[PDB]
Amino acid sequence: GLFDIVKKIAGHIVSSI
Amino acid sequence: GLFDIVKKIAGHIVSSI
Amino acid sequence: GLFDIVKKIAGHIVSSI
Amino acid sequence: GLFDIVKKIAGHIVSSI
Amino acid sequence: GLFDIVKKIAGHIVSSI
Amino acid sequence: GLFDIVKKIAGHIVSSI
Amino acid sequence: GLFDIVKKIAGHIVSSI
Amino acid sequence: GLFDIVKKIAGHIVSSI
Amino acid sequence: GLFDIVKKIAGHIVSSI
Amino acid sequence: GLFDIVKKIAGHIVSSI
Amino acid sequence: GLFDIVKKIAGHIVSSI
Amino acid sequence: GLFDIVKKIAGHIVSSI
Amino acid sequence: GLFDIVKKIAGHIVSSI
Amino acid sequence: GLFDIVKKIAGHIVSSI
Amino acid sequence: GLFDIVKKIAGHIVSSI
Amino acid sequence: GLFDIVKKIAGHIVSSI
Amino acid sequence: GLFDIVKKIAGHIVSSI
Amino acid sequence: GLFDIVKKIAGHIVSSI
Repeated sequence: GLFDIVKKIAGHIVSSI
Repeated sequence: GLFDIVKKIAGHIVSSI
Repeated sequence: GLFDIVKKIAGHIVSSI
Repeated sequence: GLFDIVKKIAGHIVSSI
Repeated sequence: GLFDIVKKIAGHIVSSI
Repeated sequence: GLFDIVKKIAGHIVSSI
Repeated sequence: GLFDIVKKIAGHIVSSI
Repeated sequence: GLFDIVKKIAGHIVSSI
Repeated sequence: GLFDIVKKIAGHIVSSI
Repeated sequence: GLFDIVKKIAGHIVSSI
Repeated sequence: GLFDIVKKIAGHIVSSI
Repeated sequence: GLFDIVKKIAGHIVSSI
Repeated sequence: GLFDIVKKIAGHIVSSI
Repeated sequence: GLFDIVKKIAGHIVSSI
Repeated sequence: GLFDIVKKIAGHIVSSI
Repeated sequence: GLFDIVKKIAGHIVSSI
Repeated sequence: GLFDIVKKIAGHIVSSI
Repeated sequence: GLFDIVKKIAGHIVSSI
């Protein structure tokens, strides 16, 4: 079992829940 | 089992739930 | 079992819950 | 549910942008 | 639920941006 | 639930930005 | 509406025996 | 609304026996 | 609303026996 | 305008929401 | 305007919300 | 405007919220 | 009774009972 | 009774009972 | 009774009962 | 890597969720 | 790596959540 | 690495959450 997760973001306004 | 997930985003406004 | 998680962000305003 | 990625949502949502 | 990534949400949400 | 990453949310949320 | 009866439910609801 | 009855529920609700 | 009855619940609620 | 509302429940075991 | 509201519940075991 | 509200519950065991 | 009412609403998203 | 009422509302998101 | 009322509201997000 | 899981339920009325 | 898990429930009325 | 877990419940009315 192995997970390799990459999440890259960029922006003037960044929102998330 | 192996996961290789890449998520790249860019924008003036970025929203997500 | 192994997890390799990388989360990189950049922005003028960054919000999260 | 083994070795699995799960994302769920349930309700009343409202998004403006 | 073994070796698993879980994200859940349940309710009344409101997002402005 | 073993070897697992869990994130949960439940309620009334309001986000302005 | 002036004279009203309002009743709302929103989310993950369970009723078990 | 002027004369009202309001009743709201929002979230993860459980009723078990 | 002027004459009102308001009743709200929001969160993780449990009722068990 | 009258509102005549009646709810009745009976049983050895009851779960209500 | 009258509101005549009645709720009745009876049982050996009860769970209510 | 009158509000005539009545709630009655009876049982060997009760859980209420 | 006598009811004289005026309502003006403006918005991207609107909900009215 | 006599009711004289005025309401003005403005916003990206609005909820009114 | 006699009711004379005025309401003015402005905002990105609004909730009114 | 070895795992042994046993889950066992017995009754007149049963609910698994 | 070795694991042993046992879960065992018995009754007239049962609820697992 | 070795683990032994035992969970055991018995009764007329049972709730596991």
